[PDB]
Amino acid sequence: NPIQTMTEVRARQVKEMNPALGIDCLHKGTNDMKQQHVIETLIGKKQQISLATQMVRMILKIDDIRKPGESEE
Amino acid sequence: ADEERAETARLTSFIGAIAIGDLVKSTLGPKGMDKILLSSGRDASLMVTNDGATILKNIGVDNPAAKVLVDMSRVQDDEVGDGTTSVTVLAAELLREAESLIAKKIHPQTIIAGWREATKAAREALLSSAVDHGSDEVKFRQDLMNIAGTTLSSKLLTHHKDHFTKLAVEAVLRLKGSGNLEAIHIIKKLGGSLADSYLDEGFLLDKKIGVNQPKRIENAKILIANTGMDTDKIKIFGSRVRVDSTAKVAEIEHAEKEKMKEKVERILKHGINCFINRQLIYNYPEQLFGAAGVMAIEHADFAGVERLALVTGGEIASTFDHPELVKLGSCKLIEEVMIGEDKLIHFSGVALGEACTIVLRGATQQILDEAERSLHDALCVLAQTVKDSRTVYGGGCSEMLMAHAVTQLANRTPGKEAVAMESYAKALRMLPTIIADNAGYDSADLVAQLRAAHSEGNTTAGLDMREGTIGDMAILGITESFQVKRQVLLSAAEAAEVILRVDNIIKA
Amino acid sequence: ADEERAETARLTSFIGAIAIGDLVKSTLGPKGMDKILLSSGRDASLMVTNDGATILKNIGVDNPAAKVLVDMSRVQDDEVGDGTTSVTVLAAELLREAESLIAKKIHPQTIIAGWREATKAAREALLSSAVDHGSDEVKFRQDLMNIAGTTLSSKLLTHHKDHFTKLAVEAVLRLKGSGNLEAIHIIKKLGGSLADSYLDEGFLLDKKIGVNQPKRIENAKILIANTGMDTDKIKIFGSRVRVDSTAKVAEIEHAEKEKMKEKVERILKHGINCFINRQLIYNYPEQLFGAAGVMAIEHADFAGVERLALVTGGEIASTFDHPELVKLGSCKLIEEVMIGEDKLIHFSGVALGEACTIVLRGATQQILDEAERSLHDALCVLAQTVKDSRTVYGGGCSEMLMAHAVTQLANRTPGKEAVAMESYAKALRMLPTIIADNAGYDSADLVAQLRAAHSEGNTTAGLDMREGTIGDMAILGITESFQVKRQVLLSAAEAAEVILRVDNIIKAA
Amino acid sequence: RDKPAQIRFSNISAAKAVADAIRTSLGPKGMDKMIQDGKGDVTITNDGATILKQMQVLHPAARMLVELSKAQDIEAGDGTTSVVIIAGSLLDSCTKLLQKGIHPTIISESFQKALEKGIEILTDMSRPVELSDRETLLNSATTSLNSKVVSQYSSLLSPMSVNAVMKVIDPATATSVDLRDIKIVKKLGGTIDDCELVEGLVLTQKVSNSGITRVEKAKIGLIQFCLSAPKTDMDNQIVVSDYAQMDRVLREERAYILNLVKQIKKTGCNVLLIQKSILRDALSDLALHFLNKMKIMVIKDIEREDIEFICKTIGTKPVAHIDQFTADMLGSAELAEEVNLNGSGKLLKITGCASPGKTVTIVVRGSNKLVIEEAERSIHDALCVIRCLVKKRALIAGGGAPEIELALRLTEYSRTLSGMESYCVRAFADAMEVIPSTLAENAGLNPISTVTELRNRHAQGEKTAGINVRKGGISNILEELVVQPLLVSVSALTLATETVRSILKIDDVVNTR
Repeated sequence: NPIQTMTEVRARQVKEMNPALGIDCLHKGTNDMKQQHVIETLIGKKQQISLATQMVRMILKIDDIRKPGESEE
Repeated sequence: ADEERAETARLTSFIGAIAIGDLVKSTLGPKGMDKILLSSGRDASLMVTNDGATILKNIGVDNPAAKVLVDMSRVQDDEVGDGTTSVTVLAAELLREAESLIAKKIHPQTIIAGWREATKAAREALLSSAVDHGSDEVKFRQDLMNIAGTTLSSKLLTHHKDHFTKLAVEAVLRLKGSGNLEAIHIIKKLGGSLADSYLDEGFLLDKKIGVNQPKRIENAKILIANTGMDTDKIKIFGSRVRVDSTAKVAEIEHAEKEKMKEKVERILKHGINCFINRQLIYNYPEQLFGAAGVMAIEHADFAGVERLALVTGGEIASTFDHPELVKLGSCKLIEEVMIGEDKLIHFSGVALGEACTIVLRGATQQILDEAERSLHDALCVLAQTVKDSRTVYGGGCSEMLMAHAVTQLANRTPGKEAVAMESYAKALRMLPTIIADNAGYDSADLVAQLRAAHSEGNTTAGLDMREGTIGDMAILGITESFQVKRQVLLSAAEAAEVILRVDNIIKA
Repeated sequence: ADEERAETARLTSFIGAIAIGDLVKSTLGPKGMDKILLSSGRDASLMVTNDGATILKNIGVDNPAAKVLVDMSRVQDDEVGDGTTSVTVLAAELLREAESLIAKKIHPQTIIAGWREATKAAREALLSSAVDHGSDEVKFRQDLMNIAGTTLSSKLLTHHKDHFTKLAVEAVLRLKGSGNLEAIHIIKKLGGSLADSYLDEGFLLDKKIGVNQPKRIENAKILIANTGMDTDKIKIFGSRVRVDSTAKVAEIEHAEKEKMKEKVERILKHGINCFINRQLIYNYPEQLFGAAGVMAIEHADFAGVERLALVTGGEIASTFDHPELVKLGSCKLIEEVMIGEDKLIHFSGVALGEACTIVLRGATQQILDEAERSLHDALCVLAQTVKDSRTVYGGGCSEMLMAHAVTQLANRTPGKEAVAMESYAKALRMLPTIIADNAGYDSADLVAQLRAAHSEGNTTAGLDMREGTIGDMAILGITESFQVKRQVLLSAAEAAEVILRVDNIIKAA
Repeated sequence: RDKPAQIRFSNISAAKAVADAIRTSLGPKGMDKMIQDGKGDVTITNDGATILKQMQVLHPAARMLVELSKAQDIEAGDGTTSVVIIAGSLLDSCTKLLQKGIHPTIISESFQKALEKGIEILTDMSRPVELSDRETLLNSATTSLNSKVVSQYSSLLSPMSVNAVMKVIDPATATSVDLRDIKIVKKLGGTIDDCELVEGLVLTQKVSNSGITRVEKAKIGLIQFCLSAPKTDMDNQIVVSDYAQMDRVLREERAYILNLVKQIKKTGCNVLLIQKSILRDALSDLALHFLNKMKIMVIKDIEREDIEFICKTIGTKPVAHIDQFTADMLGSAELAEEVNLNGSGKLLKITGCASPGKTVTIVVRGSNKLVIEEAERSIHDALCVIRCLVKKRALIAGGGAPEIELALRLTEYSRTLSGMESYCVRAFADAMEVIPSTLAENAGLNPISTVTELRNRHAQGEKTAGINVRKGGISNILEELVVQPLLVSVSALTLATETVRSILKIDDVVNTR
């Protein structure tokens, strides 16, 4: 379950910080990320945060919602 | 006439019973969902329900299969106790799996015999899992507290539950078997106590005593009679005609006042200072009784009186012309007490033995009625535990165990009913899935693991699904008696089968 | 163009798969009900089959999930042989049971992950249901017989089936200690009777040259070669084409004539009596061979010419790169005989006596072609049953035993994996119910009885769909190999889990 | 099935949509209603509180709103409109969570956990005033008066309320003092100046003629008997068929009654109060005029309220027929006063009554029927505000400003709680911030801009400040005269949490046949 598993990890965020303890990513009964052995680059995850934010900044720019009916051709 | 043909009759039979089924399934088991019944077609109100009795009766049946089941289950609640929710939910769950069978094309008799032989397997496995916990009588008391505790909760009561666990256990235990509306008489009134109930020593009666009739009787000897005047007594010299013109309308009314005085002298002859009549008179007739000195206490209960009669050796029976016809009951004082903030005439002189009177105090009438029905089902389950002091661990733990045993036999034993024995097993496990998602545990995961554990011999651990967790049922106390469950299972299988048998409905 | 979200994708996927599962559930097994093949997009002519494999190729499908089923079916045909239809039905069944789990609240991964653990348990069960048989020559004969007869009926041909089963098992029997098919030639050839069939103990080229050339050689010496005469394999002795004249057309025809003859001489210099050529032999070198004392066979096959080279003990020339410098083959006798209304060339005294040719004799072309394929699927089976000489009890007997194995596991478990175990057992069990309809005997009675046996532990009663009752299996003419079955179980599952996993179906059509 | 999914979505849609309309509360906002009824009558309404109690609905989910207001009045008597609007916030929470895939039973659980934490934080921010101390009570009473219609009759009203509640009071912080003991009577005549607090029990009734006891000494009468006289309840052998014969029967009937009322006076009666329901005609219509002569008070067809108060407070019990003489179970008394005041009004005061240490009565006076109405509402709220302190003390921000304040403190407590329930409560913190927003929104045009802005100004002030909701401006809200009792906002949360939770609980259609 998505709610249940999210709730599990969030508990260990208050109990301890900078965790090697995320959700399962080998489809296991246990939940870690040291024993699920998923590692990303710090820059790699960092680059995601920038990019997502980015998308929002691009759609905001102009106010040209005007279309002649040409807007996806 | 109207003829509803072979497929269609069976379809009406399945949806109708499923819909009524889903109403009582929320309250059933540990705390999950409740019903709040919505009334608009009789009258416009909302009602707070938790008892299956209220939910099922109050909503009509206009689907012909649905009628049969609500009648069988309601009677089971009286006898067995907690037969309203239990019988209806399982009967509904079985029809769902019939629906499957039939589209596939299995004949209705394969289904009927598979379910039935599978009920015999469940019953045999429930006996296996059930073991004594009444081998010392003090240990027996404790066994009864658990069983009682389970019934009471998941029915809305504020603090009346906490008393009732101990209450019901005391009442049943001392009496040994039988009914227990004779070993604890339920007088319901409102008081200044928000949700408290206590054991009265005596019988207490609601109604203020005013006028010249004195509020304190000393040296009561009670003459028991179950009939009396409504407000006017007819007799040999009581019969007259005095009305035939318009002024003669007041003169007969004068005359009726006189007829009240004639009834007073009837008791005066006996010399029995406390006369009980079961019906109420008015304030004006009361002055005559009190004046004479043979006091009338009106609005009396049969249940109260019966409480006094048993200890004193009196008799509850009508006929009076002398007091030698009907044996006397005794109390010392019948003194006006105020309990709550409501003024009561309280009979005190004898205490306990074969009967107590229990006085409940709330502030809403709904709370008293609700409380009685919760309690009622409990007292019935505890009645059966005196006979067979076996107890079997539930919460949904029982229902999976019997189902495991029915799945094992479902493979081996039959020649064509295999599919149907399994369907019977899966329907018992439907009840523990529904409660899982109310709790915040995964239905699928719960039914598929612990079932093997408890069957192998960890009968203690069972389903605690008011938290969505595996807990000990010997220590947490989510255990009900052997008897109550055996009989509701029997009932529910028969009830489904009856309507499953029906392949044409003719309406004339 | 359209992005099909995970649920919507599931339904298209399911319905794709199921539409296909109905056709192949009917075709299934020896009493299975036929299909009508309809040629679509071009005409609307018809043929009747009972082969599940053929349904897919002839009649295609535009459902994305159903295309996975087609790819899967291809793999059975070659590698295993039989089981092309047997797989396709189980895979559709696995998905059917999947439907109720996606609906409930249960995610696709839950169903996948628990069927992987279940496949491992089912395999362990396939080993248990697999009893060794055909270790000794007597038993070994009995062992090939059962599997081979199964295959033909299920892929169509059930009339003349028994005669072909005797020749096919004998063919594999000669090899001994290897699963060759690289010596067992399969020749399907017009002429003969549908009843008669022949196994020559040697090698047989069905190509002939008339009675106008030598064909009687005693103590034969074989050259295997690929020699052009008009194709013009290298070792040219002709000319380049050039145009300089208006009579130059005449010059080319002559130049080819010296070419044909100079190559005849180089062949001749080997010292041989039998010359085999994959390529054409022109009218001019043909006559020059008949005079030299050398046998001429033209239009030899790419399979047979090569395969011939191994058995007899020759070696191929490989595009005529060896004009005198390649080692010979040898046979005791070369006889021309008439088998049917045909003239055959019979190599006998072949060096490796492993080699045999199975010659199929048709008298209806429709039968002769379908027969070649069905018998090839059967020989694929036969040769894997050399590597491991064991059978499982077929008929629905194994399917129930895998189902049951997985049912006992299912019971133990209460986790996320446990869910799918209930689904998986049901899926395996749902195959004999199909076999039960094919029998024409009601499913519920038989399958329930069968179920009962295997719980207690028995693989010595199966479903006889050839008696319509629950019967003994004691390695009868209705068991299946271990070889076919392991692969069929593995692929059905593997296909279904790929269909589950694809729910982000983007169709751009 | 499909019956549980669709019912929850519509019922929640249907209350919430009405709650959106209804949320125009505090100050002048929305546009008036002149209402053409479903029965064809013209009705005009103003004030949020008065509407909600009156509201006539038949949608089961919307009925919850009607009754929510009534419970609030009985415990607090403050915040009657407030409790509904914040309940509509909780409904707003319930949809967003269904889409997320959080089950309905879970959303019920979270309401309890939202309640438990929230009320504790309300008690934290609150400054704990004493419930027996007059000065702080006097400030608080001004707050409620000045927020209602009065602004000049406020002067008179603040001190009478501190005195009234003082009579009933019990020292504790436990639940005591009620409007089952605070008796509220109207009287035509007097003015808002002349309103009178009698520490005993005074009953509202109508007394025949003017010319009756206004002096000390009384035996308070609670009777349940009809007279015996000719053509009443005693025998007559004179049967009428004439106007003349009619005249005789009535003359001898009234005559015997003139004797009877002397035995009533012998008792000490200067007050007699007749039962509600007859036993023939009760004391006859002739008896009442004769009683008036003895100097003894009347009321036949007595209201329900009087019968409850007399018996409880003074211990007054029914008495035997007069020919048989009165039983003397009547309570003690010493005043029979017919209150006339500026030429109008008929009233009974009972002074020197026995008491259980409770029961005050305030008499509400006004020279015109509307002018009585103006005293009446304003006093009701001023009595009730001081009342709320005895039941449970302290002062927090008023106007519903601590529900906005509570939102900031409460988000933090959800995150660190880190349950299933955390998400439900966090989402409710954001919903309590919509209440000044939604209020304004409906009135006009241009909604969006102002709506976001009011939440910024309140939030940024922190845990001790925000925008006021009775003056505007970012200033300290915890004590500044924009206060209400602890009881009002805790009670409001509590009532809301129960009623809303119930919508989530049902499954499948239900309709009694």
